[PDB]
Amino acid sequence: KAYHGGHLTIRLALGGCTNRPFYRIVAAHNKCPRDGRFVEQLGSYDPLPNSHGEKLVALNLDRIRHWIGCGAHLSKPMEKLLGLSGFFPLHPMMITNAERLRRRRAREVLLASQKAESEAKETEAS
Amino acid sequence: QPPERELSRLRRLYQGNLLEESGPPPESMPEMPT
Amino acid sequence: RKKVRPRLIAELARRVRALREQRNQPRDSQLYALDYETLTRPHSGRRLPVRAWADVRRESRLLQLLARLPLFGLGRLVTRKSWLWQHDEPCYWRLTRVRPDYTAQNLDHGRAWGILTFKGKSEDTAREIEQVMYHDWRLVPKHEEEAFTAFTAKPEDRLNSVPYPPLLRAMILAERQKNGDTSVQEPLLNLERTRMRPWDYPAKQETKGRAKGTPV
Amino acid sequence: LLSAAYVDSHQWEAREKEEYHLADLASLMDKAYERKLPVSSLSISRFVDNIASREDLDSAEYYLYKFRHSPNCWYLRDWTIHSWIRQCLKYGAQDKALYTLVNKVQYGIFPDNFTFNLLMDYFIKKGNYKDALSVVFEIMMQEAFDVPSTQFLSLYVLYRCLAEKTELTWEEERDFGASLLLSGLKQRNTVGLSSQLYGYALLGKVELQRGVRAVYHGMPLMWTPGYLDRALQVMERVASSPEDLKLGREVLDVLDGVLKVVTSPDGSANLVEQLDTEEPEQSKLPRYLERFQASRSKLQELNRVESESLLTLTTQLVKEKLPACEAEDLATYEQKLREWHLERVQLIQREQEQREKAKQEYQAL
Ligand SMILES: [Mg+2]
Repeated sequence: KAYHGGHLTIRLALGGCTNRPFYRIVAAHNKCPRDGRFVEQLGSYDPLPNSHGEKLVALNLDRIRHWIGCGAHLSKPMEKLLGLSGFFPLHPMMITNAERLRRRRAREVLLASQKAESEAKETEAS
Repeated sequence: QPPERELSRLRRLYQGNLLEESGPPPESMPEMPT
Repeated sequence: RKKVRPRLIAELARRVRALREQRNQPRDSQLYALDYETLTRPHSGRRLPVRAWADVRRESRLLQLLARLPLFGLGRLVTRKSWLWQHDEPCYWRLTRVRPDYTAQNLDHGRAWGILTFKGKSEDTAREIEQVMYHDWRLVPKHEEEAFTAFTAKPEDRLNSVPYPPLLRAMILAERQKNGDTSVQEPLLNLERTRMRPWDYPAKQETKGRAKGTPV
Repeated sequence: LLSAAYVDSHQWEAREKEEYHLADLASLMDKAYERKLPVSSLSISRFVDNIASREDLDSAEYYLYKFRHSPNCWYLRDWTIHSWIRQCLKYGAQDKALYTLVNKVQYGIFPDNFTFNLLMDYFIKKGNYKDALSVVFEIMMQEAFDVPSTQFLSLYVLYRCLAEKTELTWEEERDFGASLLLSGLKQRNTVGLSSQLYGYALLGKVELQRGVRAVYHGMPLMWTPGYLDRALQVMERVASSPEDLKLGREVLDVLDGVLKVVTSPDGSANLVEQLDTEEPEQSKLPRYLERFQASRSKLQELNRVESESLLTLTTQLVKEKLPACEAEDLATYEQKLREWHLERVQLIQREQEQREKAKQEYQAL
């Protein structure tokens, strides 16, 4: 198609089969289809643990820096990958979500302790 | 921890659609209950 | 080739359509009219967001304030209720030019120009004011201008340099050793060149779009 | 209050004015509005200048309305606005002048301080202190208490009306409070300082009974709560001032009454506009009442209270100072007339040149 407007973006293009996802990191005009015309492939992401239990990310950090220097935006999933690698700072919502999970597990632990205390009262009743 | 004046500024801006204030999160990840 | 025939009707339509738009351009009194009972714009039937309902009934538009002043309040200071609530430091416009909408039966819609002073820092040139049709403006009284505009700047405490990300720092130090540069200096990012304005900072009205004149 | 010389119209009537038939000029403006074309400021000026009858005023009122709702509304000249008020007074149409003045947003009549005094003084001499009060409130809405002469006349009308009005509605308290405060701030005399404390008290009443938004909404007043705190500050300033300044006894009683009344009372526009950390004004009333008594004791101890009524103090102030202001204002009035005459001639000359060029353009075309 002959696009009018838009910008270059670095995003994940979904490949693979059903229940077997696999991503290609690519630089593409934002208006193009998710798996369609792209400008350059900048790596790959395999989200399924391998035999060694490792999720494998490949990043062409030399070309990634080139396209960020030319105005390429970044998708939020790609910003999370760059933060986990250490190439970018951790994304604000990566930290907030980790804090929300901590507060939610603290409640669960407290509720289990209260239930155990309630169970202890049942033990006292015998 | 946000300054107390800043927490009040947000309670005025979003008056009527507020949630319970959250304190500092646990220092470590609480061990998963099992 | 040479069988690509000319399309006279298409060229005629384009010009004719463009001409009608210029002739029947809508006015600010029509595009920005509002029905306060339903808080819906008659021109397009767009309902305002819920978070704007309270202020639409409780606050005034800019030219509603200025239509009551001599010379449409040239030289007067005007602030916004959103700024008053969000920022402790003085935020206001110094009005310089004002083009009311004569069509309006109360001269309550129009355009304005002025010099911005946001969070105590003043711009050097006058530009057009955005969001003039918002119910958020508060005229500053003449006797209260001196107390309102009084500001003393605090020394800037936002960091000027920060570390590099963990991987990007290791790649920099590794390059140093490869090139023979021996040093234990910590790579530092400079944040002074790239400091962001607040999200509510006034934007450029001149480059902003205007709604079309086709009613819904 | 003003002298006959201040209200004499020999100078205005002796102005050089072009003679244009209103009917002819009426047609020219009507065609421009039909064609959606801008009308000249000189055109509307010529119409107002050549008003010769009571009926002509009604037509000019319509054309002043049309000019306001036209592309060149901003260019309405000061002398055109002044002549309108002068013509209204000349032919007995004072109600029309007050109507257009109150409906400024529709007609665009924003008179200068000299013009305000001419209209305000007519009502004062006729004894119509209800219309005179309207002129004062319009001056307050426009924040036009710059000239000292206007300040004296405005304070005389306010205090005379307040004495008659034993009962004040909340809107009246707000309008009187703002008018007294703004007019009082300009004056540093005892009457001026008394009017500041009187105004803050009235506005403080509306703040603690109907909320702070009733005071500042649509009013030339600040939006920060604490008007009764401003009133007490005036007492603390006068008491501690090295210079000997006095506050009228009448105002002090008003503030005491306001504090007692508030202290022991018997669609989606509902917002809390004050931060939770900041103390509400109602909770601070106990502390406010202690400050008042301490300040009153210090003032009375220092003999800084004036038993004389505010209406009597203002009358003396007007008699003493108003004569001098009339001479100064009348001197500026003559200068303004000459400035207006020169600017008017420039517009007439510029119009002649463009019309001559228009002929040359048609000759070329
Ligand atoms: Mg926005």
